[PDB]
Amino acid sequence: SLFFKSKDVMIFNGLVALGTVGSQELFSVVAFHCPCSPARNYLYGLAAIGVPALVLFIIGIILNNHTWNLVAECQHRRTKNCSAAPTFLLLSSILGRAAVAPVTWSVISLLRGEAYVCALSEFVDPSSLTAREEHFPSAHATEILARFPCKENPDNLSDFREEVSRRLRYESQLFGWLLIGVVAILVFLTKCLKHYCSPLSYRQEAYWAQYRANEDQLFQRTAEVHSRVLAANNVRRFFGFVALNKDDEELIANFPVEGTQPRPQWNAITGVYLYRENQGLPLYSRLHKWAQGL
Amino acid sequence: SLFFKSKDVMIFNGLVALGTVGSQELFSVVAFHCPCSPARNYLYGLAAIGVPALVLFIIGIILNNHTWNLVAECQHRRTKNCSAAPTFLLLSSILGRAAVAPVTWSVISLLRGEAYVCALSEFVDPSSLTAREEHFPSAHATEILARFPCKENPDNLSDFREEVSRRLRYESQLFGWLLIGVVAILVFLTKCLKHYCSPLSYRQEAYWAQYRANEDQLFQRTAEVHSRVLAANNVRRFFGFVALNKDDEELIANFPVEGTQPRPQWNAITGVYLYRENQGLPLYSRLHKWAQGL
Amino acid sequence: SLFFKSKDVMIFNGLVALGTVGSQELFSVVAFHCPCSPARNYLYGLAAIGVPALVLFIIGIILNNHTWNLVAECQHRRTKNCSAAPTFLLLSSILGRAAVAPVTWSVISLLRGEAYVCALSEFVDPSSLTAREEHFPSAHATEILARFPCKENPDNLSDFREEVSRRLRYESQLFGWLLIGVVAILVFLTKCLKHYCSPLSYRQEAYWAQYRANEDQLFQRTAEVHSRVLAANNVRRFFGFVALNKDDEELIANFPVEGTQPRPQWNAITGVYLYRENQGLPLYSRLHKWAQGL
Amino acid sequence: SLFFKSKDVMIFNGLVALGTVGSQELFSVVAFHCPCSPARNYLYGLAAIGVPALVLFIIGIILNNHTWNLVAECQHRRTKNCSAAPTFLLLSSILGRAAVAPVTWSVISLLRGEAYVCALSEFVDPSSLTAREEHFPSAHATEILARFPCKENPDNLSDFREEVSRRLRYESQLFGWLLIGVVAILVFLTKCLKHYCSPLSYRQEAYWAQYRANEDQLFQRTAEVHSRVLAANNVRRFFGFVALNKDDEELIANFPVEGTQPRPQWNAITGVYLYRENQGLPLYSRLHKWAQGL
Amino acid sequence: SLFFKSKDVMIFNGLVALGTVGSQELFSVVAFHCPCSPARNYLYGLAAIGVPALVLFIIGIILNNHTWNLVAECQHRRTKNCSAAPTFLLLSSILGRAAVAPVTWSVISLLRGEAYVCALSEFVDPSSLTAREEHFPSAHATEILARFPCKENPDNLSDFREEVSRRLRYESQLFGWLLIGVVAILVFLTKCLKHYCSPLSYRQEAYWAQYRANEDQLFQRTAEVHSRVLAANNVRRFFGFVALNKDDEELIANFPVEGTQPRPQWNAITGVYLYRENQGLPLYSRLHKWAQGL
Amino acid sequence: SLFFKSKDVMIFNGLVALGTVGSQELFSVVAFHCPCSPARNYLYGLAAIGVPALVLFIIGIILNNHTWNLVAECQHRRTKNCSAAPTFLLLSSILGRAAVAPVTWSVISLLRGEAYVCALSEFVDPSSLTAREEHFPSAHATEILARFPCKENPDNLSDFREEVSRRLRYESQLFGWLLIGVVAILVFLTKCLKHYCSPLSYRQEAYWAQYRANEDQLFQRTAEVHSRVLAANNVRRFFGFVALNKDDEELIANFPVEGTQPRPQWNAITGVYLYRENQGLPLYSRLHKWAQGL
Repeated sequence: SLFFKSKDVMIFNGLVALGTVGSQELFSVVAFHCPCSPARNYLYGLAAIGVPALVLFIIGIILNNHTWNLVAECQHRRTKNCSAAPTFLLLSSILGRAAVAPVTWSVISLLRGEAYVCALSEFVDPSSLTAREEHFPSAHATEILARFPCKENPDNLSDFREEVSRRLRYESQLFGWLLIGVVAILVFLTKCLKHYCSPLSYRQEAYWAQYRANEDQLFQRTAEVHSRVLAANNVRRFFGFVALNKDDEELIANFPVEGTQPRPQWNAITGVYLYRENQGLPLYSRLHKWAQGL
Repeated sequence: SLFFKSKDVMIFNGLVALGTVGSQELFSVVAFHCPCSPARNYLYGLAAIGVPALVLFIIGIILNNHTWNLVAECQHRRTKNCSAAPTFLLLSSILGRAAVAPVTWSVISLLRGEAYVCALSEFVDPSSLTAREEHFPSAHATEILARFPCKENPDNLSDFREEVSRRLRYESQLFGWLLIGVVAILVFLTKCLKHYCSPLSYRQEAYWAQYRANEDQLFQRTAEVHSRVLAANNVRRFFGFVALNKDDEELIANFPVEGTQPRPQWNAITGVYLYRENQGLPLYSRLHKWAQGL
Repeated sequence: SLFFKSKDVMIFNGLVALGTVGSQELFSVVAFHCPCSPARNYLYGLAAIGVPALVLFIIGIILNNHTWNLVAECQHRRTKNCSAAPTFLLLSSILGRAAVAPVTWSVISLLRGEAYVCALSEFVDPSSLTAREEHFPSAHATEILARFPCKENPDNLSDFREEVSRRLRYESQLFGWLLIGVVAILVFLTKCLKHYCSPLSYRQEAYWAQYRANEDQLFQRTAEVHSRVLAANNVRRFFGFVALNKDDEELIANFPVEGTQPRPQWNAITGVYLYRENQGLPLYSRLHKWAQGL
Repeated sequence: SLFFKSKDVMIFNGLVALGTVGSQELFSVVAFHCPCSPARNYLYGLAAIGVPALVLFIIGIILNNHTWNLVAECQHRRTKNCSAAPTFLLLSSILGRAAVAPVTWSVISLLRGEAYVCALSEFVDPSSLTAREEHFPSAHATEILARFPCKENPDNLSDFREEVSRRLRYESQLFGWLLIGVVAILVFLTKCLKHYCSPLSYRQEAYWAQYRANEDQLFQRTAEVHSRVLAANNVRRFFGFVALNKDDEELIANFPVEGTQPRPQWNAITGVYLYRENQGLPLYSRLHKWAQGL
Repeated sequence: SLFFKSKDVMIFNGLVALGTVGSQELFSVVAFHCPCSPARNYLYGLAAIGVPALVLFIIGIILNNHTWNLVAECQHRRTKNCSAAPTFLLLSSILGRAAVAPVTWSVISLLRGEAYVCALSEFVDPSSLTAREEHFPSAHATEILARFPCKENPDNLSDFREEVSRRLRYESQLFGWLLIGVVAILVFLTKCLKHYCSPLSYRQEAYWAQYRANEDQLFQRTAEVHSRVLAANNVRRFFGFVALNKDDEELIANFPVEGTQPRPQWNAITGVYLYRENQGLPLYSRLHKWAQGL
Repeated sequence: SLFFKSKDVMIFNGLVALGTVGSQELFSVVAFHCPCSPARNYLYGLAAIGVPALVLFIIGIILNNHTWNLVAECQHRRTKNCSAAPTFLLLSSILGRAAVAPVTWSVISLLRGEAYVCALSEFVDPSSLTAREEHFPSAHATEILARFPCKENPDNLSDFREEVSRRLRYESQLFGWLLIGVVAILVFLTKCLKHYCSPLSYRQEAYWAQYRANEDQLFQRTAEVHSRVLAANNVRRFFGFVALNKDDEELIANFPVEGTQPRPQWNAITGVYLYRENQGLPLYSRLHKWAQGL
């Protein structure tokens, strides 16, 4: 019922309430708990921020199929068929669509500010503090500094703690805003240099994107159907018949197989594609190049 | 279910409640937290206001397709085919539809007033304050001035703090109203000079806008359909058949392809368009000029 | 779902509640905050009232298409074809339908009274105050006068502050009522002089208004349809076919184009119209005059 | 959805609640705030009552089409074709249907009483007060009298203030009841003198009223339809076709136009009508007289 | 939606709640506020009771069509065609159906009692009071008597005030019950003398009442329809066609007009009717007498 | 919607709540308020009880049609055609069906008891009181007795007041129970003497009652229909046609009239009926006797 409720929603008030309960339970298990101790809390900030960043970056590399297209190119093409510049352009596209989510996580965590007050409480220079009389034993300076983000200052130092909290939350949100700013201008310049340094136009690149979406969707659908009819042929060879549904019996009726496709042909349609043109007409994928090659 | 709920709404009370909860969570992560410290809070006001301004400005440049039409003109036209004046008119249209949203953000943030009291608390001249007895150490003047927007004044200076808060909130809302005023008269004069300095009439310009909307919509639809039938041809060449839906089988029935269109033809229909006329009859796009050119 | 919910409403209790929440958020960002300071609060009253007045006036000029009809007349007619008196009558109609909304805003803001107590607290003569013993340092007269609308008077002067608040709120609501009175009699005399100084009758002017509404609606509809069929012709010339809907395929079936209409013909049907008569029969628009001219 | 909800109501509890909220907001902006000051509060009572009276009177003159019939008679008839007595009878009918609403407003405001206590607090003779010991400085008599309706009397004078409030609220409600009484007997005598001094009977006058309603409704409907078919003819002459709806295509099918009607004919059917009879048979409008005149 | 909701009710709990809110607002503006002052409160009781009585009496005379039948008889019959006795019987019927509502208002106001305690507090003889020790300055007797209905007696005179309130509320409710009693026996004797002094029977008078209801309803319906077809004839003579609905096109199909009916014929069917008989058969209206007269 | 909601009820909880609110408002205006004063409260009890009794008795005489049958018999029969004994039997039937409702009102008011304690507080002998020490000034005896039902006794006499309240409420409820007892045995003996002294049987009297109900219902229905077709004939003679509904057009189709029925025939079927028999067969009404008489 996952695709059913995600496509056609049962009651969205109760759905948002159950999502709030699950978000309460999951955000409780990932809630930031600062170790109010020196040399220990920047390590926790680095772990609890950069590790979900690295996880989301890894996930973005995994789910991108251009990763496996490039790894298949270097795997079976195996002779630098695509050179260092198409490999660099493909890697840039992959790393960008990957680094969407860790940048968004690190920006939200910087605008939250909590990891940065926790990570830099101990590095705050005690002489630079204001709004009270300076009360800092130089032996226990870094420890009572690092104990600030848990609100565990003495009440004699609550004004000092509010000053350090506001200053480091400022530096956190400033780093977060300058990060989302440079990420926005980076996104802008990558789009501009992509449109400027593409050989084909932008309307043809939109047609190419529509082709690649249609071809991957049609290929997954007919690969599922072709594999189902091949499985039905083998199963019928075993038992003498196949228990098919009505739709599956329609599939066996419409689309017959004598056999599947050879491995070099599957290798020919796989890999990274770099926009060839056969006799002036464009080819938009390796499957398209292979189909025109016959 | 995004397009489904956005086109046909499930219960709008619960929808507005879940939108209020998401707005609470997202506006909590972007809430203005003033660093009550000198030389530090105008930098935060500038970041937390001008960076969402720059982000929305960048987004407005990105989503405008006239940006990519102009970049395609300077890319493949490559010889100043459209001169500096059509480039200037196109750039003015792009920068205007971009700067809709940062101007609206900066106006809302100026009418909020919080960024401006935060950014200019430290610049308030202490001798210009009234409604109390003047209590300002000239050594600690700027710091206790800059600590005002957090309501962290001493209670001996609460009247002073209310005076500075009202004065700088006045200057904020005055800047916001004069900004929305000059933006309104700027919008008015750009529309008047566009209508005065267009060669064609305003009813024909409305017809041209309707043509451009119809042509981009029809072109995206038939580019998706043409790419789908080309993908089905390549997929059928691979497997021997295509798993099509009923609508997709209707698309393969109606619209056949022998091949796609060459890259110079895609280049011919792309770029910025400057209203030519072929033999007295008007042409309204590069696609229209190309179709009449055959 | 904007036109759908605006034409057929989902639950109006929740709709009015979400409208109250949005009105709370938007009226919070435009709420009148008086700068209780001399020489500063009438500037804020003038800005926060006359700037939404000027914005609504500009918007009323923009959305009125008679503005662009007059600008097209002076643009391409370019020789005072319509003289100073038809230009004056058209400008009067435009400025009236524009100044509906700033007059309504300034009347609501005057009947609210808050901008006027804020703007004229400092100009109240201190000797003219009653209902208490006169307590005004002549050095700090204007400042403690201007601090009245924030309810920031001393408690020794609360009776004085209530007296000035009631007097200036009186002058505000009196100005608002005399404004809506002179606007009502102005509306009455403009309607009477329009009906007295029109050459044609009032039933024929009602027929003319119905014609202009029907002609603009029919012209926008068939301009959208004609542009869609022209776009489909160009798109079919590009790809070989068009992905049309069923309704769009009906439109291509019914209404063919060979070509669009020339620019002087579009110029002929555009501009301001001043009720000509061809051979005794009336013509009600430039499109009607152009169609009879063939 | 205005005509849809006004003709077929969505939930009337929520509708009455949203009407109560809008009535709270609009009646808050027009709420009577008495300036408790002499020579100032009768001016406010006169403004805040007689100005909505004058506005509703102006609106009643505007929306009455007999106003424009009479102005068209004096405009193009231009020689006193209808004499001073039909002009006086028509003006009496117009001013009566206009003065329905200001009389109802002034009666509701007099029965409210608040404008009258506010307007006449200062004119109350201080020696005529009872129910307490007379405590009135003759220098500050009128001011402390005029400050009564805000309940701003001293507590030594609360009995005096209740006495003046009850006496002037009596005179207010007495004026309101005598006003609605003389308006009722005025309505009665106007109806009686209309029925006594009409030349035709009252059943024929009811038939005449039904004719005028049917003729104005049928004329507006067929003027909209005739203007729509004329607009479609001009639009088809421009583009080559018209994008009509199904109902509009039925209208072009049923009702053709060759041309519209001349301006003297439109003048002939417009104006005030005074019940002629052609050869003993009655004529009930200028359109009826014109149609029989052919 | 007035006739729709009045004929088929939307939710009657919310309808009764909105009626209670409107009754709260309208009964607040007409609530009895006694002027606790001598020579002033009986004038207010007389106004606030006898003026809604006179208004409802006037309204009952207006809405009764026998009023206009009698005024048409004395208008165009103009020679005492119906004598003083049929005029007296018709006037008695009119004044009775008129005086239904003021009698009901004055009875409800007398049983409320508030107008009578207010109107006669000052006339209560102070020596006739009991249940306390007599405490009345003979100078201030009438004023402290007249101040009783506002509960503004001294607490030394609260027993006196309760005694006068109960005595005058007794005389109020006694007057109200004797009024509704004599009105009931008046209604009974008018019905008995009507049935005794009618020339025709009571079953025939019930048939006559059913005829008059059917004839007025059928006459209003066919007068509306006949006026609509005459209006359509004149409108078609103007434009060339009429925009009719489907029902209206059925009306033009079924019922044609060549012309309307002359004014003496309309005079013949109008007026008061006094039961003639033509050749032994009864005639039940002037329309029936006119139709038999042909 | 009165007959619609009374025949098919909208929600009966809200209906009973609105009936409770209307009963609160109407029973508040008729609530018993005892004048606690001697020689004054029995007059109020007599008015407030016997006047609704007399009103309901008058209403029961009015709505009974046998009243008008008897008045028509003495009117046009005019010679004692029905003698003193049928007149006495008819009058007994009329006065009984009339006096259903005043007896029920006076019984409910006697069982309420409030009118009787109020009416007889002053007549209670002061020496007959018990349960306390006798405290009655013989000068102020009757007044302090009559002030008992308002609970306005002194607290020294609260036991005396409870004793008189219980004794007179006893005499009230005893009078009410003996009244409903003698009314029940009166109803029983009237039914027994009616069945014993009727000439015809009780099954035939039940058939006669069913005949009279069917004949009055059928006569009212066909009198309405016959009057409607006569009205349509006269209306068609006026205008040339009648605007009939579909049901009314069916009525004109089915039932034609040439003329109505003469006045002596209407007199023949009206009056009181005393069970004649024509040639041994029974006649059950004057209409039946008249129809057999032809």
